[PDB]
Amino acid sequence: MEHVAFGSEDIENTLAKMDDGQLDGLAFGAIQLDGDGNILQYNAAEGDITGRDPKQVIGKNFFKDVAPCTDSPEFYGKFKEGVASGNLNTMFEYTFDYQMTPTKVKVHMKKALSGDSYWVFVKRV
Repeated sequence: MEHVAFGSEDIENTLAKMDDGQLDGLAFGAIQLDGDGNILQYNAAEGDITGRDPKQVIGKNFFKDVAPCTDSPEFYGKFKEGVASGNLNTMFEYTFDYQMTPTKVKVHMKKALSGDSYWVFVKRV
């Protein structure tokens, strides 16, 4: 698999080199979002946690379409304050419960080395 630890201080440098294929070798869920929350990349481990098919959710809006349970001040609110600011680095526990067995996760959101893109990293707790 691809050798990077969840929560590493330089994760955004490591992931800058990865295409879709390599992203699927990570030990944790990874989603790349634009500044509006649209999904640009979604890896296999994320699909394993949530049941979503990665190919199919690319292009959908994470907050409006895919993950309405995250449309709250505690998740989306943190994201949109990060985008507006141009900096984002926060880690918190959350429960994902939309059309799925409720599943408790650790979430890490971090601004990418790109441009106007943002990472959401997910693992089970």
